[PDB]
Amino acid sequence: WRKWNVKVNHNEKRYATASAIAATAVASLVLARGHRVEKIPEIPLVVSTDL
Amino acid sequence: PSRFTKTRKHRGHVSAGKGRIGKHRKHPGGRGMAGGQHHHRINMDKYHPGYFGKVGMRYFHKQQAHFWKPVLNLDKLWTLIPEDKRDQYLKSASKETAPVIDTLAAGYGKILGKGRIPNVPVIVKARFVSKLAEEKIRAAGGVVELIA
Amino acid sequence: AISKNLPILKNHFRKHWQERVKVHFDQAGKKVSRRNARATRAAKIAPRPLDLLRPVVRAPTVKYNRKVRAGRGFTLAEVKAAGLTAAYARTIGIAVDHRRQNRNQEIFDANVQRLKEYQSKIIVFPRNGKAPEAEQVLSAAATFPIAQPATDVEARAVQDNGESAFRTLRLARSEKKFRGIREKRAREKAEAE
Amino acid sequence: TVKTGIAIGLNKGKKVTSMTPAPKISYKKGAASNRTKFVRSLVREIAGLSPYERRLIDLIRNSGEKRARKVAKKRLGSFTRAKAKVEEMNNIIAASRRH
Amino acid sequence: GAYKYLEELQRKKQSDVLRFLQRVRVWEYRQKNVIHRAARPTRPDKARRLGYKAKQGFVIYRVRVRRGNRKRPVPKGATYGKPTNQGVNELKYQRSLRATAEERVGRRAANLRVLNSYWVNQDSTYKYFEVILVDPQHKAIRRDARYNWICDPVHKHREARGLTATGKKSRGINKGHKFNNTKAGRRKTWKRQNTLSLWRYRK
RNA sequence: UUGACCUCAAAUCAGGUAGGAGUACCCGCUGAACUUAAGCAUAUCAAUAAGCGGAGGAAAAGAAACCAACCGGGAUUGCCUUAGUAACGGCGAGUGAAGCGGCAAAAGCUCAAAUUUGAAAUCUGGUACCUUCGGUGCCCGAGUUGUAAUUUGGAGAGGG
RNA sequence: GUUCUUUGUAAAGUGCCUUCGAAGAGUCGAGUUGUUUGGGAAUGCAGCUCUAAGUGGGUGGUAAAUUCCAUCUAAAGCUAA
RNA sequence: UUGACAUUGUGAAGAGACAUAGUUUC
Ligand SMILES: [Mg+2]
Ligand SMILES: [Mg+2]
Ligand SMILES: [Mg+2]
Ligand SMILES: [Mg+2]
Ligand SMILES: [Mg+2]
Ligand SMILES: [Mg+2]
Ligand SMILES: [Mg+2]
Ligand SMILES: [Mg+2]
Ligand SMILES: [Mg+2]
Ligand SMILES: [Mg+2]
Ligand SMILES: [Mg+2]
Ligand SMILES: [Mg+2]
Ligand SMILES: [Mg+2]
Ligand SMILES: [Mg+2]
Ligand SMILES: [Mg+2]
Ligand SMILES: [Mg+2]
Ligand SMILES: [Mg+2]
Ligand SMILES: [Mg+2]
Ligand SMILES: [Mg+2]
Ligand SMILES: [Mg+2]
Ligand SMILES: [Mg+2]
Ligand SMILES: [Mg+2]
Ligand SMILES: [Mg+2]
Ligand SMILES: [Mg+2]
Ligand SMILES: [Mg+2]
Ligand SMILES: [Mg+2]
Ligand SMILES: [Mg+2]
Ligand SMILES: [Mg+2]
Ligand SMILES: [Mg+2]
Ligand SMILES: [Mg+2]
Ligand SMILES: [Mg+2]
Ligand SMILES: [Mg+2]
Ligand SMILES: [Mg+2]
Ligand SMILES: [Mg+2]
Ligand SMILES: [Mg+2]
Ligand SMILES: [Mg+2]
Ligand SMILES: [Mg+2]
Ligand SMILES: [Mg+2]
Ligand SMILES: [Mg+2]
Ligand SMILES: [Mg+2]
Ligand SMILES: [Mg+2]
Ligand SMILES: [Mg+2]
Ligand SMILES: [Mg+2]
Ligand SMILES: [Mg+2]
Ligand SMILES: [Mg+2]
Ligand SMILES: [Mg+2]
Ligand SMILES: [Mg+2]
Ligand SMILES: [Mg+2]
Ligand SMILES: [Mg+2]
Ligand SMILES: [Mg+2]
Repeated sequence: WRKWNVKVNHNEKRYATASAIAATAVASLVLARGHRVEKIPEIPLVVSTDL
Repeated sequence: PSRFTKTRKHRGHVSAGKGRIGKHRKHPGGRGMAGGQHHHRINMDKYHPGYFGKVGMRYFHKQQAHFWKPVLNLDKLWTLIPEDKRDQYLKSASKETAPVIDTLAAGYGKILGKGRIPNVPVIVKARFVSKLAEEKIRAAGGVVELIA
Repeated sequence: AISKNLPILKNHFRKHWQERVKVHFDQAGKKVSRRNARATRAAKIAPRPLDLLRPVVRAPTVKYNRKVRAGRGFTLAEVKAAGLTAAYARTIGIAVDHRRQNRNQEIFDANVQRLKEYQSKIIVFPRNGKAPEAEQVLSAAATFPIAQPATDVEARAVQDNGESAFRTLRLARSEKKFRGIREKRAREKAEAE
Repeated sequence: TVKTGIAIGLNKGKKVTSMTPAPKISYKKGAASNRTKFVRSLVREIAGLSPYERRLIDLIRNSGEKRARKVAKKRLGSFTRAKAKVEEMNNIIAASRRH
Repeated sequence: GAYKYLEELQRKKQSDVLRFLQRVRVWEYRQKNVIHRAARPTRPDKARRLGYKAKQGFVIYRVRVRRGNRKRPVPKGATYGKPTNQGVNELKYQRSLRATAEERVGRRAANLRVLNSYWVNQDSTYKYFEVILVDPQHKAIRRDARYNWICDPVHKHREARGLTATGKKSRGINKGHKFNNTKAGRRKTWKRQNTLSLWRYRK
C-alpha cells in the first residue's frame, strides 16, 4: 500500500508537454540530446503526408 | 525520497540525533491524548481552550441538507449573468426590460448584502433575502421575487 | 503524547487495520473488463441499445428539487397515457415503475411526451424471422437526453407592489410560529360559557 | 394543500399544477370484508370470551370504562388497543345481555 | 373454504375449546421422542400458508426444544477475564428456539431440505414445533417449477445458515434505518466500514 | 367371519439421498485476553483471534411494513461522497453510522387466503413400446385433512 | 438461416357498465432481563411473562395524553449483473 | 436460599366485593 503512482495537475502536465513540444524545434536542444541532426535541412522537420 | 533525508545524515552518529541522556523510548507521555487533564493540561488550555466538557443541545439524526442555503452577496450577483449578456444589461438600466436572475438556479439559497451594485434595475428571484440586500436592490429599481 | 500547537487529530487505526486494506491495483484491469463486458453484451443484445428509456423526475429534498434527474421507470399512469400497456412497454425497452406516483402535471406531460418521442424514433422488428438488419444505437440516454426546464425569460418588466419580501418571510415565519397558540385562544375563548 | 409559493411559512413550497393519483389497493389492506366479518363473528360465538376478556367485562359492569381501560392497557400492548378492546367489550355486553 | 376458519380459530389460544385441545396435545407430544415424524400437519392451514403442499415430496417433522436461557458452559461459573464478561446466568442466545428446532430435524433428515416451520405448543420445559420439509430429489419436486428452486445446491441446509424465516429474522435482515448494522448482513457490513480504500491516484 | 381406516413398526424390500475433504472469499453461532486509557474496574483492543455449524463460483441481499417531509424519491449490491460528521463516550481514552447527489450494473416476480363442483381437471412409481435429459398406453399408488387451472395488491375476481 | 408438423372449435391483450375485492398470530405489540448498536426515557437480537386488530397494522431517531398529517403493507417465497 | 409469575387442572366447607342473589379471589 506504498504510493506507486503520482498525481500531477492536469494543467501543469500540459505546460510540460507543451514546453516539451516547443523544444523539439530549437536545434541545439535536439542536438544536445544525442540525436544526429547536423546534416538535416531544417527543424521542425516536416515531411509529406504520404508517409 | 530516502536519499534526501536526515537519517542518511545521522549514520555514524551514535544516537540518531535523539540525545544520549533522554533517548528515544516507546511512549514517554503516554499514547495519544492521554493525560490531557493531568500532565498535558498546560498544552491543552492554550492551543486548545474549550476542549473538555459540553455546551449546547444534542440533535439526533441531524441531516444537513435540511439546512442547505448557500449565500451570495450583492457583492457578486451580477456575476450570475454571462459577460456578453452582462454588459448588454448594465447599459439600458430599466424597467420594461430588466434581467431576471434565478439565484436558486445558480444554486444559492439566500442573498446577503455585502456592497454596492450599480444603479441598473434587476429582477432578483431568491428563497431568502437579508433586509439590506433587498433594500439595496430596490434602491436601483430592482425587486426581489420570492421563489422555491 | 500531546505537544506543540498542532491540530487535534482522529486517525482511527487501533483495530487490526492492516488486515483490511484494499489497493485498487486492478483499476486499469476492471476498466478494461468493464469495457469488454459492454462490448460482449452490446453484440449479444442484437440491435437493441445497452439501456432502457428512463423518465424525467424532480429530485427529492429541499436541496436538489431545483434539479430534474433521470428516474427509474414510467408509472402505470404515464405508460397508459402514452398509449401502451406496461407488460408490452417492458418489451420495447421502456423502464416501468409500479411504485412511482403522479402528483405534478408538468412532469407527467414531460414523461408522456418523452414516451411519445421514443416510440416514434424506435422501430420494432416483427416476431416472424426476417430480422431486417438495422444498426444499433447504443444509448437511449444519449439519444433522448433529459434537460432542465425553462422557468422564466431573460428580461421582463419590474413590477414592485411594495411589500419587502424580507418582511413577508418574517411574517410568514411568524404566522407559523404562533399558529398553535391562537387556536388555543380560539378554543379557550369559544368556551366563554 | 396548495403551496404558498415561498420557502418558509405555513404551506411552504413550490406551486405546481396538481394531479392526485389513482389509488393503490394496497392502502386498503386493513379493510374488513363481508367474508372475514362473517367468519370472525362466527368463530367468536364458537369459542367465546377468554380469561382476560371476561374479567374485562365484569370490570366494566362493576368499576366502569376507565378502570377497564387501565387494566386492559396492561393486558394488551397499550392504551390504544385497550380503548379498542374495551369498546369491543361494551358491544358484547349491550348487544347481548341487553337488546 | 375451511382454511379461513382454522386461521381465525387459532388466534383464540386462550379459548375453552383451544386450551382443552392444547393441553391434550401437548401431553401427547411430550410422550413421543423429541424428534419424530408427523403424519400430517396439526395445522393444515398454517403449513399451507408457509409453502406446504399435500403431495409426495413434502414432509412434516415434530420436534421438542428446551426453554429458557443459555447457561454459559464454563466450569464452576469461572470466566477468567474482565468482569463485564463474568456473567453466566442471564445470557440469552441469539438464535430462537425455532432455529434450534429446524436445525435438529434438518440434521436428522439430511436428504431433505428444510423449507419452513411453525410453533404448535409449549409448556414450562419445552417449545414444540413442526418443521415442514421438501425432498429435492423426489421427481414430484424436481419437476414443478414453483418448488424446484429448492433443488439447487445453494439451498443446502438453509436452516444452518439463517436462511429460513426464523433465520432472516434474527440475522436482522430488514430494510430501513432500524437495520443499518445487520441487513446487508452484519459481519459483511462491518468489514465494509472497516476497510481502508486506497487508490492508485490517492484521493 | 370377512374388508376397510387411523396411527405405529419390519425387511440384505424397489430406487435414492446425507457423512468426509477444502475452507482465500461467503452465511450463522460462540467468544477472549495481551493492549490503550501513562494506575484501573465502565470503556478500548473487538461485535477481533481461538472453538462450532453450513454454502457457492461467488455467497448474501433484493422488488419496500423503504427513503423521505421535497416540485418528493422508488428492488438489491458496490465505488466516490456524505464524514472522522449526527451521535455514543469514567462526554476520559477513544468511538462513529445514515438519508439526499455522481457513478458501476440493471429485472423482474411467486404463493397463502376463492366452489372445477356439469364431472382431481394434478402427481411419484411399475410396466410395454418409442424418435429416451423425454413421450405415449395401461396398471398399482398419492391426493378431497385439497393435487391442477385461475388471482398476488402495481391489483384482481364475478356478472353485463 | 433454412425445413416439417399447426398446436385451436386452444390461449392472451385492450375499452365501458355493475357487484365485489378473501391479503400470513404465541405473531405484531408490550413489560422485564441480558447482549449489542452511532441509536441518546432504550439500534438490532434473544429468554421469560402479557398478548392484539381490521376505515387495521408498521414506521415517522426525546418519554406521555389528545388531535391530525405523511408513508409503506410485516409475521410466507424465487431471482441474473 | 426465599418470593412472584408460568407449567396448573377438578370438587367441597370457610373467608373475601358490585354493596345479604353468585361470575371472581385466597
Ligand atoms: Mg517522508
Ligand atoms: Mg532516494
Ligand atoms: Mg546524500
Ligand atoms: Mg556534522
Ligand atoms: Mg549531522
Ligand atoms: Mg556520518
Ligand atoms: Mg554530534
Ligand atoms: Mg533530533
Ligand atoms: Mg544511546
Ligand atoms: Mg533525565
Ligand atoms: Mg471531547
Ligand atoms: Mg463575497
Ligand atoms: Mg480506518
Ligand atoms: Mg492499541
Ligand atoms: Mg486484491
Ligand atoms: Mg447501462
Ligand atoms: Mg427468426
Ligand atoms: Mg405420505
Ligand atoms: Mg476469558
Ligand atoms: Mg457486559
Ligand atoms: Mg454500527
Ligand atoms: Mg496525498
Ligand atoms: Mg434395497
Ligand atoms: Mg462438512
Ligand atoms: Mg466478543
Ligand atoms: Mg497487540
Ligand atoms: Mg493500561
Ligand atoms: Mg503504560
Ligand atoms: Mg497494569
Ligand atoms: Mg462491546
Ligand atoms: Mg475465527
Ligand atoms: Mg464446488
Ligand atoms: Mg448460479
Ligand atoms: Mg460475478
Ligand atoms: Mg442467491
Ligand atoms: Mg410488493
Ligand atoms: Mg411517495
Ligand atoms: Mg434504492
Ligand atoms: Mg475525542
Ligand atoms: Mg465499536
Ligand atoms: Mg443514482
Ligand atoms: Mg425473473
Ligand atoms: Mg402479507
Ligand atoms: Mg454474544
Ligand atoms: Mg437494548
Ligand atoms: Mg405517541
Ligand atoms: Mg414457494
Ligand atoms: Mg434469497
Ligand atoms: Mg409457594
Ligand atoms: Mg412440564
